[PDB]
Amino acid sequence: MKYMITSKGDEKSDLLRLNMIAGFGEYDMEYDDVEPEIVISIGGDGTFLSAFHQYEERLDEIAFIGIHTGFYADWRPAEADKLVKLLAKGEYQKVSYPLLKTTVKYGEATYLALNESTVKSSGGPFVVDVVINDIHFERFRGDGLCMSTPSGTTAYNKSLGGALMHPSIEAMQLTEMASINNRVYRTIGSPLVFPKHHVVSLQPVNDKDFQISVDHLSILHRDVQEIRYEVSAKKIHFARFRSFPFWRRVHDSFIED
Amino acid sequence: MKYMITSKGDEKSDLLRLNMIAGFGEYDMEYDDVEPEIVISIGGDGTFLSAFHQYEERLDEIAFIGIHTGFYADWRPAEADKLVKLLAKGEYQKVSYPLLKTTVKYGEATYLALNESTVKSSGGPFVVDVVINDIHFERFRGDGLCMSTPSGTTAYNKSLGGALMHPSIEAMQLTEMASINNRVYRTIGSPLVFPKHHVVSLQPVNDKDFQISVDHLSILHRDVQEIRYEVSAKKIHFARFRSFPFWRRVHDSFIED
Amino acid sequence: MKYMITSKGDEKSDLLRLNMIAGFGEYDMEYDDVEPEIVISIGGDGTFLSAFHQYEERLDEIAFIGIHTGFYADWRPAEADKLVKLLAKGEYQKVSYPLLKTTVKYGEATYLALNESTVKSSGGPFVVDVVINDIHFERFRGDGLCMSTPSGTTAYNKSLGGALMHPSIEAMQLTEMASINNRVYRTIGSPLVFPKHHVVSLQPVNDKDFQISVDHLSILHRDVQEIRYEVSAKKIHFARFRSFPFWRRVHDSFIED
Amino acid sequence: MKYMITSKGDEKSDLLRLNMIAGFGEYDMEYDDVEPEIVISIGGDGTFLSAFHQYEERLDEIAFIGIHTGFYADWRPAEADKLVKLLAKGEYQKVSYPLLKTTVKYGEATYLALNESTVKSSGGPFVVDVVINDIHFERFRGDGLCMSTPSGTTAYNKSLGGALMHPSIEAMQLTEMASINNRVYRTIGSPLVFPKHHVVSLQPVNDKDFQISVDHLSILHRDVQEIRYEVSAKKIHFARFRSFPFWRRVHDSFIED
Ligand SMILES: Nc1ncnc2c1ncn2[C@@H]1O[C@H](CNCCC#Cc2nc3c(N)ncnc3n2[C@@H]2O[C@H](CO)[C@@H](O)[C@H]2O)[C@@H](O)[C@H]1O
Ligand SMILES: Nc1ncnc2c1ncn2[C@@H]1O[C@H](CNCCC#Cc2nc3c(N)ncnc3n2[C@@H]2O[C@H](CO)[C@@H](O)[C@H]2O)[C@@H](O)[C@H]1O
Ligand SMILES: Nc1ncnc2c1ncn2[C@@H]1O[C@H](CNCCC#Cc2nc3c(N)ncnc3n2[C@@H]2O[C@H](CO)[C@@H](O)[C@H]2O)[C@@H](O)[C@H]1O
Ligand SMILES: Nc1ncnc2c1ncn2[C@@H]1O[C@H](CNCCC#Cc2nc3c(N)ncnc3n2[C@@H]2O[C@H](CO)[C@@H](O)[C@H]2O)[C@@H](O)[C@H]1O
Repeated sequence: MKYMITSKGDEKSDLLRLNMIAGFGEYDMEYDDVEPEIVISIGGDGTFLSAFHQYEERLDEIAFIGIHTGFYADWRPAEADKLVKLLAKGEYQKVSYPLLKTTVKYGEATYLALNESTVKSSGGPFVVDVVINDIHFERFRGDGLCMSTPSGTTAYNKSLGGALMHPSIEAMQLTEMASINNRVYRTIGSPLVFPKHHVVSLQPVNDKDFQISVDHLSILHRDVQEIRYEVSAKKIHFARFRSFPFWRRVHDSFIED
Repeated sequence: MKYMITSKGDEKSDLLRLNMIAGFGEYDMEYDDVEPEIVISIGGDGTFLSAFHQYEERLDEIAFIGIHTGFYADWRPAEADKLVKLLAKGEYQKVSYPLLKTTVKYGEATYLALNESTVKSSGGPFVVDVVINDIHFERFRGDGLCMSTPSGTTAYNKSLGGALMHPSIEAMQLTEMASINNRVYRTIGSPLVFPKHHVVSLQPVNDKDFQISVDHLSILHRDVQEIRYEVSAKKIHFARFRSFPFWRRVHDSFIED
Repeated sequence: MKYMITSKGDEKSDLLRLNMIAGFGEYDMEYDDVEPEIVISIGGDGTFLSAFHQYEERLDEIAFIGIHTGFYADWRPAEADKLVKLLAKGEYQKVSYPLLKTTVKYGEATYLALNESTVKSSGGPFVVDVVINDIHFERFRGDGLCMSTPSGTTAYNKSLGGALMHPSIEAMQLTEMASINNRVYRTIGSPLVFPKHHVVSLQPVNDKDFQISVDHLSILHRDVQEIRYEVSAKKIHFARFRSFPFWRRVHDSFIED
Repeated sequence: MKYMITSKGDEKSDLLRLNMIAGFGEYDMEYDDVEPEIVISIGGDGTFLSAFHQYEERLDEIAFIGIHTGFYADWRPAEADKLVKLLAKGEYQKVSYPLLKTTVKYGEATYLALNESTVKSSGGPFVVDVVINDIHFERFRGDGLCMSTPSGTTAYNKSLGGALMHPSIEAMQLTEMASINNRVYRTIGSPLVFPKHHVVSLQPVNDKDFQISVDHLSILHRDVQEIRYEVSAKKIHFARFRSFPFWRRVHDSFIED
């Protein structure tokens, strides 16, 4: 079928990409980086993220495969030829992970996150009111906030004390970054896990400029009126050719491998 | 309909229970603590837990209401007469929360938890292997482990650094109690959120005696071979007469009220 | 004696400053903001920090007093006239708190911190090697690091999970900011408390530009070769007119007041 | 000089102890387990703790050496003969670490801790008032409290989120065990580091029976009126024959070795 391969850019990944394309030339596989049905990422998780955002507008028409040269990449380089044959056969199972939708309104722009989306200030102190489903939950003071996807809970979310979360759970998790808690300032302190259809809105208090990140992209937004977080209706689809449970790759990435 | 009322036992709750029974006598309400269709709890969360476990074998035939004299109790004492009329009218919406199933096998006994279930040792050091869906995830060394329900995430789970979790998410959360992490001993460190159909099994390493708790009940189990945690097929049903969102009562219980 | 008063700049603090100067005019007190022996700060902790850094080169010749209009400010506005008389009498006890010395070398500039000093990157990822007394302790990957004074442990340090620390202990505390811990990346995770004469050196790995903060001042340093942290030989002296223990003001600021 | 050797009891440590005694027989070394001037511990940290408590009443007359068969034990088994010669020469430097004093009053018994001392309840809920230097600081509700020595900060204290602490700092650290924090219950949350001459007193609220631990010893105390924690006037003396900094053995025990 139609496919393309992205590369980390280093010498090891470029030649591995060339060898796979040559192997695909022995099958009925058409290279097409405009409308690929399979997107193969050769590199680290950052390479996989760049591949996801490159084709973030054809998610319901693409299955992703990562090659580790790696949390999202679940294929070793020595298994590259076996992946070529299995991918050429065309018999695989489709696994879908939830995504996070971020909406920024001024006085709007929407983004899509596979890992997480964070909010910080433009230099000054970070103060926002957290509104959950039109209900004011807290006034947050600290460094920032992090809204994570299920697969992203093992990333930035994990470093902030968040809980690890199985991707079969369509939900999002919010965690704090060095929150201020005293006699007057008070936040929940604990990570919050929100289901679908729940909308978390961050509203400015004084400063209206925020440094907002979506995965590896970070932009300084000015004159912000609202940042809306909610579980996206879009999902990322993975092409899986063998059993690799989520808790097993969590074990291999943090326990031992 | 059929109903019963349990009381904290103090003077304030006993007379409040008597006044509600007298008010129910003015309607077509039959008191029956054997097969009640409505179980009213008058007291704290501990009183509500005792009421839940008293009728834990007729959950699919009971709706619970708590009166705060209180996380589960969402009614003030001054609103008691209004609750009598609304309950007498019989028009309310049913809200269901997930529960936790605990299975203990020797060389079996099953329990049901509304808050959480924890495992500790019988005095010696606590060492168990954590097996997730027949896959060995880690070997835990520390004080103990806590498997929490969604509504219980704000209880013992919250004190252990766990994430707060909306009850619409049918799942369970596991957290650590003073885990040992060094060059040789290593655990995930982070809370784990497990969906339905996922089974978490704790298996002994040396000592086989464990102090196991289910909500307020704590028993010393001897010659233990396996402790199995999984989201229960049973659910607790609440009788709700007005909108009281989960994040609002989280706000009222921890932020301000 | 010689003295000066700094103000938060708002209407409440400016007129309070004018009333105290008029009260000092009834005594043998000479106003001198060039060589003051007493520096009175009227405002919040930020106002107190600005006053400290304004006279950070005459610390061994100045005693500080804060008026809360407030962790460092231990005087209420209604007690202003009583403070004028006691300060005019000249009989008070001197209390000294340790300070933090920060040295930045390029390819040097030194700073003095009353609260803490933090290091972040200039946009890219933050990776430094932590060298304790010429011994490589760890390679840190995350958001940043925070080296705090004893009195600053209740500030930014507290939000990062650090321990609260009595100012009689001449030492400094280092805490992590969202550290990365997996199979390959590994840090100590725990706050580190260093005594006097211990030198903690942060050395760059790839990027050499860092956003370094000292209390409220934050500057982007370029071509950095080493950031050295150590307990300063300089100490800040407070003028205390009544018993106000450190744990009592910790209680009043976080427990209840 | 006078000396004795304790053993872990296993086959590896017993024969190693026999070989060292035979090597000591070639020098002017008298074995005496009643009044030894050098106490050699062969085993783990638990073996070292048992050796410390065995001679806890002659600390100012004993230097300790640990052999790892190990945080306190800073000698490898293959270096045993070199230790025999150096110990026989008698030229070594003395390193002293602070200790923790625990006093329990009823309606008194004192203990000495090298690692830490913890308080839990006898089954019921744990509620105590924390009084720092005759000043009520907080009312603690949770699982328990842990008062640690500087060298013990890397032990139980580290698992509870406490800060690591250099032993040159004569002080003690208190940490919480699953503290309850809501709208009504509120604790400091953060670890507390207390200098010398500071007394921390835990006073009962309802239940007066507590399970108190001192290192590996744990006893159920009944009718308790006060538990007093303070830095002990006694210190443990180590016999050091080579440079092994505290942060280096922290690195070797948690980072890599
Ligand atoms: N202070 C901090 N602590 C921790 N992470 C921080 C962080 N600040 C930022 N981030 C992460 O940086 C990413 C920016 N692009 C980096 C590419 C990536 C990635 C990634 N995804 C996952 C995942 N889904 N599950 C588990 N591990 C994952 N990783 C690994 O995290 C490490 C990051 O280099 C590498 O090992 C990665 O393989 C962002 O999306 C934030 O998630
Ligand atoms: N060390 C610790 N820290 C924190 N909790 C611990 C704890 N050790 C034990 N437990 C809890 O004790 C319960 C034993 N019966 C107590 C009755 C109860 C309850 C309860 N349920 C919830 C809930 N679902 N959401 C939010 N708050 C809740 N509460 C409040 O928690 C406080 C407990 O007294 C009271 O305010 C309760 O109202 C157990 O089930 C453990 O959950
Ligand atoms: N993410 C975060 N979380 C927590 N603190 C952060 C933070 N980021 C930055 N900072 C602090 O900001 C200060 C920058 N100038 C603010 C003026 C100040 C102050 C101050 N000193 C102390 C103290 N010594 N003990 C206890 N409370 C203190 N406070 C209070 O902390 C609150 C800060 O507004 C106010 O209540 C202050 O009264 C810096 O020095 C960082 O210490
Ligand atoms: N839940 C928990 N988490 C963590 N520690 C807990 C714990 N509950 C209890 N304890 C510790 O158990 C000790 C009871 N006797 C065990 C013998 C011992 C020891 C010891 N001392 C230190 C030290 N000074 N610095 C760094 N590591 C140390 N170790 C290591 O800690 C591990 C304990 O087996 C072993 O690796 C030991 O080598 C007690 O004193 C509590 O300190």
